Amino acid sequence: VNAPRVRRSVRDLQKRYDNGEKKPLEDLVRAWVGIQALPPSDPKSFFALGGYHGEPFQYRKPVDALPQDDIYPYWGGYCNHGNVLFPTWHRMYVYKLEEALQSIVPGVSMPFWDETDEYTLKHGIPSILTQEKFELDGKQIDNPLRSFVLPVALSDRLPGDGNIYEKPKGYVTVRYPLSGLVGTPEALEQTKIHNAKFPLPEKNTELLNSNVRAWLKGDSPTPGDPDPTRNGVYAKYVRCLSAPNYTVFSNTTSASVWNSSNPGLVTPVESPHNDIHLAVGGFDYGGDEIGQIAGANGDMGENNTAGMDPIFFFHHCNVDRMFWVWQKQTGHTDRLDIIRNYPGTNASDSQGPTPGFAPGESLNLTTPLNPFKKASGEAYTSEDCINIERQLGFTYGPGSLDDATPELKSLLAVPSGNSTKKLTVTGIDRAQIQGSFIMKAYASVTDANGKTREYYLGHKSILSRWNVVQCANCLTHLDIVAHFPLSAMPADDVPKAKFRVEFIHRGGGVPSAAKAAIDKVSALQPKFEVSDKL
Amino acid sequence: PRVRRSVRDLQKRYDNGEKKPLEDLVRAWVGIQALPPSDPKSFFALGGYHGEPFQYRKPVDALPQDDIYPYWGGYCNHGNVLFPTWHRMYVYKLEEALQSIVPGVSMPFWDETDEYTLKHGIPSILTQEKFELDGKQIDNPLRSFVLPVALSDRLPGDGNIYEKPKGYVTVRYPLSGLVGTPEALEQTKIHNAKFPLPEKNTELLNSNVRAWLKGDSPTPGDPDPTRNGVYAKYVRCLSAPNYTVFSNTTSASVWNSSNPGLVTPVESPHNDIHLAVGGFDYGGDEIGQIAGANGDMGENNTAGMDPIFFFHHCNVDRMFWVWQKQTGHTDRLDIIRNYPGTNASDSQGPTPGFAPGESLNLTTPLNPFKKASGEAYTSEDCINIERQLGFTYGPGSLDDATPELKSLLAVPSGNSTKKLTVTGIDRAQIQGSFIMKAYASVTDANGKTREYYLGHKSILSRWNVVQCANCLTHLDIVAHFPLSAMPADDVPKAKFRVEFIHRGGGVPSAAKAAIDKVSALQPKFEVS
Ligand SMILES: [Cu+2]
Ligand SMILES: [Cu+2]
Ligand SMILES: [Cu+2]
Ligand SMILES: [Cu+2]
Ligand SMILES: [O]
Ligand SMILES: [O]
Repeated sequence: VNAPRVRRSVRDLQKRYDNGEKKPLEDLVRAWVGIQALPPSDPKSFFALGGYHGEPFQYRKPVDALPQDDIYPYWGGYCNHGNVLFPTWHRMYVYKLEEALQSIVPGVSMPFWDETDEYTLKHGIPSILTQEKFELDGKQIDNPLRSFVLPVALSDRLPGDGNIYEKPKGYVTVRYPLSGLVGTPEALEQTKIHNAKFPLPEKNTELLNSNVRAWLKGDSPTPGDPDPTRNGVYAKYVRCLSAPNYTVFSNTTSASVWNSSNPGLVTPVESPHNDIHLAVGGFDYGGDEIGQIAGANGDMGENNTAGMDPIFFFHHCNVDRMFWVWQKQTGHTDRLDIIRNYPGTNASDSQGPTPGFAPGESLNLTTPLNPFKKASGEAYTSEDCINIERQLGFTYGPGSLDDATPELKSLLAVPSGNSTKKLTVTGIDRAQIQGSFIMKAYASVTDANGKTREYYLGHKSILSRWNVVQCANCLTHLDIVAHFPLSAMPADDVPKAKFRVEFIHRGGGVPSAAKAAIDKVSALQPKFEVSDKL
Repeated sequence: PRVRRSVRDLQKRYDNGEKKPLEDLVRAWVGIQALPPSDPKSFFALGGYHGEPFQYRKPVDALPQDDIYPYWGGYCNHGNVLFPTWHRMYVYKLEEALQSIVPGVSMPFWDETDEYTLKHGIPSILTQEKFELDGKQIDNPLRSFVLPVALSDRLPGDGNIYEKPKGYVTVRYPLSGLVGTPEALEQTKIHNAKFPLPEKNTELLNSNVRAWLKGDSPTPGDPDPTRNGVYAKYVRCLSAPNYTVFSNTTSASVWNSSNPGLVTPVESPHNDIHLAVGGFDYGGDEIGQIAGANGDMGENNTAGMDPIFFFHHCNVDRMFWVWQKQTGHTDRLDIIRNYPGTNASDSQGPTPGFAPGESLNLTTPLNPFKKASGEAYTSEDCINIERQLGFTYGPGSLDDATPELKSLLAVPSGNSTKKLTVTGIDRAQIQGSFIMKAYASVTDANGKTREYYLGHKSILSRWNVVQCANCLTHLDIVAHFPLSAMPADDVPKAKFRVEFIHRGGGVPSAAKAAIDKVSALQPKFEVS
């Protein structure tokens, strides 16, 4: 009805400030200072809001206690992942934090970190999100956006017990290349050793910016034009805008099954999203190695405490913008549909049921997006946030990838004579894993002379969670199934290829769980299968 | 019939030229500490049997606060009639491992009540840093033990106060060894920085051990054990009327609520020594409520990992043998059926393989100890140590009842023969061992006031890791104290009080709540 508020690019707000129009950036900072200073029992404090995502958890004590053959994974946070509520839940999450910012500074808008604009590709994260200080009211302050100090502890307050979920009062959030897993003596010990290697704030920010550029590129970042390859996060965000329906656009579970039953490759918005979390939250895009431990256990790297890092919301505002662009480019600004009973539409899927959900329960456009409530006191659903302009009163200003162009079509195109086929990787066995991990796929072909060529087929980011489990035997058993284009390779070379996957993982984040990560990830033989041509 | 001797005796003999006894003892201890953790004669396995590493009952651990009950994941029996005979077997079984290394070797006893200990504390051979074996300097294996593997539940993502890393060294008063959470380790680091010198620490410990034995601050001349010290309590225990109440604190407590006078079970002074070596200052209630020196011996969790546990328990067995001799129970023991102390639910709760409500008797198996035939040992197998186990106790303190020992426990002419019962401390939460000290003040109409110390009670207990806020063990505290220190006409004027020394929840985040509860307690006082 009324003209939408305009969510704008954070980079654009910083440029306006750089040139003397400071009010916009100052309002945003002032709002963030205000929500960070509200008491933690207030539903609009940053601590409460960040706490909605993951920890502090609610538990299912009778489930935690089940034996190995009976137990099933569940999520003690409210956030929806690996399921069709991913986009809409996070839409409301961002909106709800924005309602909180507005309680400090009326009519302020939550901007977006435009992750795929020219600035980010060439320089990484805008410095307003990383810098130490800000000038507000002619006083220097700590930048509330670089990190957040916990006002109370994340703790289950169980007598005698400490675990890797737990984080003390005064804990400050960290990003790559630092670690902040501290709830057991060994985690804390490993964190202190790891962080001793990275003592200089300015160098740390350079490393982070450079990691973000490499992830976006899909290779080590070149000076000049940025040149995104077809494997990077840039390409993956472009791909997601072509996902053919909301179900497979929405989440990794739906997309995986779609990719096993349809020709070609769809990419859910959740995928490139996952990448940004891992880059910012402690995974080096890295390279060609057999395997690697990501010891930077940053808050953004797992779902447990990512919501306590302010950058979570700048990122997720960009993910919401991509969701809105997909709605516009595909005709879904006013309606969504979900394939009934498709993988991704069950509470049991992926992370498992959120508080108050039961195993087997169906997720649909009617499902409560807990804990978000309308003025009525009634639970928001997906049906309430399809159209951000008509139902929520805001829109997205201009930014990268608004428009389907020819330049973008071709970046996704199979070069002529290169393979149109896809690789399916299944090491369906084990999956007894602690924290997030990356799968990187390679093909090597040895010609007649004995000269080996390596083809990099791409990455897959599994954004997961830290786990505390009551039996030494069963953590949470999972199908490894991953698809990769073979478009990096000449079509006729596919039959001569020897495939491998490099896992990059947390390896427990500890020294008592790094002897079943060198020798149990190395005693896992993936199966590889190659489809028909298109 | 092999003889077990005073270790002070073996040490005198060493300093006078005769070294093979002490050298054989040390060699055997080096031997069993060097065996691998998976060998059931390794010291790690043997110390493991007592307490941690635990076997759990996960369905019980998940019970709600109204349904949960305490149980013990170690094999040791405590607060029940198998306390004396289970520990008898336990020491015997560690002697067998020592014999694995050095055939025919005998496990001595720390004679806690000899003249040396009253005046100088622990024999230095148990505290010395170093020892001469085969004209080489080795680390003294009796001083402490280094864990060859972690005490760990090996639960991914979890760490609790039960857990101690590989390379952990055992510690005594005045040091703390609770390290399984970041909080406990940090407090341990801060507490231990207050006690940085090993020589001073050894002095502090010897002085606390003397003060416990005496029952007041140690005097520099002759020892002068009061009626309230651990000396007196060991003496009182040799008069226990029957095995049932000799054997454990649950039986003796109900006996003392139901009969005139006071009995002392051998488990009681035994608890005293644990807390003395394991972190409690006898004088601690002049300073504060919290005993921060969380040493292995001070709780049942890891006490068995500290070598001195076996020298002490060798003396506890001695006292049980002596009680047997002096009361003619060398060959037969009796259990009052269904008396408190005869149930697996009593005190620490059931050991592995026992069920709530299950009876305990002389046929009950003393797990995990098994004969050459693979059959489980029972209390029937170990009543006469000479006849069935093949060893005796050499001479040492207290083995004869005498006029001097009778006049120590006896009420000064004109003093009260009555007794004080302290209760009204219903449903307290247990985290670690604690001590009660009772006092009386009397004020005349003219306004003069005298102060009386009535004595102490040591509750040897455990660390507890729970799955809910209010899911700790609950305990009714009941404690009985003699009134012998008071003149009889002051008793009706008296105002009684108790002081507690406790662990404060084990960690700083649990301390203020613990202190508030204890300070709030309004105990009831009852005079017989
Ligand atoms: Cu999320
Ligand atoms: Cu996210
Ligand atoms: Cu014991
Ligand atoms: Cu003991
Ligand atoms: O997320
Ligand atoms: O004990």
